Amino acid sequence: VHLTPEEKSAVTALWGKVNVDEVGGEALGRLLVVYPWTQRFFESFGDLSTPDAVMGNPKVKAHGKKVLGAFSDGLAHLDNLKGTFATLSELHCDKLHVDPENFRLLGNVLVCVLAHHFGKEFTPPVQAAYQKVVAGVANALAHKYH
Amino acid sequence: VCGKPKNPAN
Amino acid sequence: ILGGHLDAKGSFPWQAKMVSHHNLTTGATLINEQWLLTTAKNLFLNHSENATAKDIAPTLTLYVGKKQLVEIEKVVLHPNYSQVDIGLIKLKQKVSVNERVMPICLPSKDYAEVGRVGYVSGWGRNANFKFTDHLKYVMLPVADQDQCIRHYEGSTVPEKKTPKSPVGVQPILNEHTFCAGMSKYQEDTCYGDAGSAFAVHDLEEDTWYATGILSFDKSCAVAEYGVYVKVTSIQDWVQKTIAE
Amino acid sequence: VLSPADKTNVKAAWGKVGAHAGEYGAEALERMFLSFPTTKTYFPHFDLSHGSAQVKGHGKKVADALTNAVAHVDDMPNALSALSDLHAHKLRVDPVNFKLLSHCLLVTLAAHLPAEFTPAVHASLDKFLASVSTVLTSKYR
Amino acid sequence: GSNLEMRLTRGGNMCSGRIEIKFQGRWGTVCDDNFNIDHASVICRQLECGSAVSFSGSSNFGEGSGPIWFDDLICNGNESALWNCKHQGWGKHNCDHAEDAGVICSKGADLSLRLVDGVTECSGRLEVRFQGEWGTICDDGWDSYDAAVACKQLGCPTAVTAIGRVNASKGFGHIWLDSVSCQGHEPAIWQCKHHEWGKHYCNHNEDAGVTCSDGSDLELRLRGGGSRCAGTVEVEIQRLLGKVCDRGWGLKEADVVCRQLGCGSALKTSYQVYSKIQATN
Ligand code: HEM
Ligand code: HEM
Ligand SMILES: *[C@@H]1O[C@H](CO)[C@@H](O)[C@H](O)[C@H]1NC(C)=O
Ligand SMILES: *[C@@H]1O[C@H](CO)[C@@H](O)[C@H](O)[C@H]1NC(C)=O
Ligand SMILES: *[C@@H]1O[C@H](CO)[C@@H](O)[C@H](O)[C@H]1NC(C)=O
Ligand SMILES: *[C@@H]1O[C@H](CO)[C@@H](O)[C@H](O)[C@H]1NC(C)=O
Ligand SMILES: [Ca+2]
Ligand SMILES: [Ca+2]
Repeated sequence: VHLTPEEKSAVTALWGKVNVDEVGGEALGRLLVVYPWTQRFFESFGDLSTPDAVMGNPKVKAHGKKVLGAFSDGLAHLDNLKGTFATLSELHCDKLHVDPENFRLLGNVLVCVLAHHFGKEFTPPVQAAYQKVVAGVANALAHKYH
Repeated sequence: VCGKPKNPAN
Repeated sequence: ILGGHLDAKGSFPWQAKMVSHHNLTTGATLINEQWLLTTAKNLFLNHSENATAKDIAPTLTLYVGKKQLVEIEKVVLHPNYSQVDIGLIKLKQKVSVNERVMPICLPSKDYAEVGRVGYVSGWGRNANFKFTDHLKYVMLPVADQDQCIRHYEGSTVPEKKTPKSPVGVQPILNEHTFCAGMSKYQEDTCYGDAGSAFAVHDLEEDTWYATGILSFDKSCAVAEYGVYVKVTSIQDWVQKTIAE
Repeated sequence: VLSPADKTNVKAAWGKVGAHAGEYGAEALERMFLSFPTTKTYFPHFDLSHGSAQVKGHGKKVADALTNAVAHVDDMPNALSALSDLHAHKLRVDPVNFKLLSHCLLVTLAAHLPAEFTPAVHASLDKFLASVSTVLTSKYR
Repeated sequence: GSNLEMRLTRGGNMCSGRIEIKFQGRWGTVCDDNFNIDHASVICRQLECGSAVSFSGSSNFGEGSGPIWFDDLICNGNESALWNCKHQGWGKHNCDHAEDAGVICSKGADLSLRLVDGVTECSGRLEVRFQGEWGTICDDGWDSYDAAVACKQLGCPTAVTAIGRVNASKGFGHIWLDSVSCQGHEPAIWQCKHHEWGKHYCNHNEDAGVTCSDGSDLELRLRGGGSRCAGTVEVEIQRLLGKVCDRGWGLKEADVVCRQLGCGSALKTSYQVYSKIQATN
């Protein structure tokens, strides 16, 4: 969707400081922990039952990394959203048939992990902007379902 | 008829 | 349905999505070439108990298959509607049977015992409490009837009955109902999932029977057992009705 | 489904919130009008501006309701019955909104109380607000 | 009587559990309807298990199975056996197995009270030994009457009794008693009213503690306000220095401290900067 310059500016400036080797994996393993039925898709990793196993298992953060990157690529060019996730959308929707609502849940746990790290400096307007972002992402990723 | 979906779940 | 199992193939061709007058999406299942079961409850949304069939029939909108709109002639209510929660919808014409659209067989045998597992489809809400954009489905085991009774109310013996229901409203629990347990991953069935059939696939003779229809769809996250009204118990009633 | 573990966790975490429960309740409300303007259509006559006293007090109310619920949590729906009927019937609030406010309340509480939000708690907190928002919604028809 | 057997089941020992009666070779249970301490006293005597200590519903030992043998029992508590109390007859009940009564007897319960990490042997975090294991108690509803009973049992002065944990660590393991509400005349804490054993919502941050004092070791002073009548409120309890938190601190509390200290009335709780003495935990 269209976005006014100071949201995108606060977004990118904030996104610079985001640690790219941890945050994504923490959002992913947190989605796994809070809504354990997604473990169904990832259980090739190992024991996902307790939160400590999840937090330790190197393949959880290994996957999260690729997902966090893919989202960085989304946030980079937000005007052409359809094309960037078109292939990921084929992977998830046609072969896996992940229900697209857990995408937004993940985007929310992401913003949550963001807020967890960034405390008071992650403000309601900047959050509302990232919500807009993870929305546009969830939509573009879900576009081939209709 | 019973029991014949063109593509069942399995 | 809040959790997963996206319906990729359309393995459940008898599932119809009927929307009431105020845009409330609800389940109904196609029980034969001219008829579909549903619940009295589902039928009664946005209408008074005073309302009769002639009043209710034009209000509803019904959808089969993908968008496929089948029209609807009359409506008939179970004589025990307030106890046995079941309607019947008769479709104005026949539906073309094919891979995605086809009625389900009513079971002769009774698979109500614990240890069996079943498959419930649904158009209901999910964990964002949004009406789902695409039909989904879930597998559920069947649950000990006594554990379920003691769960929703307090009693067994009817004088000790009190409203113990985790939600506001009390479900109907009698000898014409059975309870299905919670999922393996704690998935369950929510608003909009009433009227969908609890369909058990019989592997030896390879047929999918509708053993029950979902009555109480309020349980969602909070209430450990969904509860269905056995279809077998309305067996001899539905046949009588089909003749008219 | 709120196991003993969850319940304990939710109590221990919501205690450490204490008297700040009110202002978070209000901060959360602010976010929804800023994040999801459609919820504003339920509050026509309210002053929606930043830190509005009206907002601050309504937030103190929702906060105190929640504290009441968690004080005796093993039967919540009796305690919350009058709010069940208040939001369900009179106000006719569309059930997505409770899940909205639930999530705003979790982000806000997260932001302000970093040390206690280990995943187990984020879990049982989301379950707790689920169970409540249901009980308020569950008399819908 | 040769075909009548009694046992307690699932209470970790032979003196605690759901009531099971063997009759004509089948075990069955007893309903908790009108069940009371006199029934348990009969049972604990019959099993030579000592005095009755606790009764509870099915929640603690789980649901039984089979026939319910007895319901609405009326014992006076002096009968030599439970099946000699007046009853409506074998197998007459309105109960389900979720209403199966259970008991805990004193020889199967094993109770002891101790203080841990106290300033004295009669202050500290309160721990109860139950069936051989020690655990702490949560502070929910813990009041001065409970502390007074504990202090009396330890033989310490009971003129002043504080709640809370001074130098006491957080407990671990079981929380045995919750929401204790005693009247103060009971000779021991486990005969006051409490919820069912081991069912709790407390965490070890909410562990109850006590300090029992005769009042001679309680000092109050103001420090750092330039005089003895202005400053931070410092307290000395059992030779431990600490400070009063301002949460709930109003003009009434300050006026009480100044009046008790002969400093007149509280005018105002303010800043006056200073070199104040630091710090406490
Ligand atoms: C909405 C934001 C999402 C993004 C940006 C994303 C991105 C990615 C990426 C980058 C990969 C790795 C592709 C590769 O190796 O080249 C992947 C794989 C995968 N995605 Fe996601 N994903 C998202 C949501 C989800 C969710 C929520 C699920 C399931 C709950 C899911 C299911 C999967 C699975 C199962 C794989 C592994 C496929 C395999 O290795 O066989 N996707 N995704
Ligand atoms: C966790 C779920 C919720 C809780 C605990 C809650 C709590 C409360 C409380 C305590 C009141 C005041 C009751 C009274 O004054 O008698 C109230 C009123 C109200 N609630 Fe909520 N509420 C919830 C969800 C919602 C949501 C999601 C919305 C809309 C987005 C909403 C809209 C309203 C409105 C419009 C009022 C009336 C305000 C007024 O006119 O004073 N409620 N709610
Ligand atoms: C639904 O029920 C309400 C409550 O009586 C009624 O006023 C309304 O007309 C009905 N229909 C719609 C579409 O809301
Ligand atoms: C809700 O129903 C009204 C009245 O029939 C209609 O105008 C509107 O389009 C419906 N909304 C949806 C989302 O179906
Ligand atoms: C409805 O219940 C009543 C009361 O038991 C019974 O007499 C009647 O036959 C029931 N209806 C049908 C169609 O069986
Ligand atoms: C309190 O602090 C330590 C740690 O428990 C303890 O050894 C000490 O005796 C106590 N304080 C005093 C003043 O005795
Ligand atoms: Ca009785
Ligand atoms: Ca007390």
